[PDB]
Amino acid sequence: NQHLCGSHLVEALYLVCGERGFHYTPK
Amino acid sequence: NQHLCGSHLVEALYLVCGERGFHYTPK
Amino acid sequence: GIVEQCCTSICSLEQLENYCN
Amino acid sequence: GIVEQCCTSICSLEQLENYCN
Repeated sequence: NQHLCGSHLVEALYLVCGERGFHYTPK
Repeated sequence: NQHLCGSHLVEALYLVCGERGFHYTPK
Repeated sequence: GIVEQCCTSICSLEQLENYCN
Repeated sequence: GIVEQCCTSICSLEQLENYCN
């Protein structure tokens, strides 16, 4: 795998989660 | 403005929300 | 939802920011 | 958090999917 940061991490969540959507919470 | 869909919408939320993060919930 | 307000329709920053945590 | 698990460290699909709704 890769480190996934920032917009790449968001985009990965977008693709993987599909119609479910997701929560992105730094901190 | 523009229509914002899919990965572009996610990316806009990423930029605007910053350290707060966001919830992306289709449906 | 956000898709309805920002993808099907057009949304401003105010509406987009409603989805920040 | 997700940044710690996927950005600072490396995360798999299982962990990434924990953040789906």
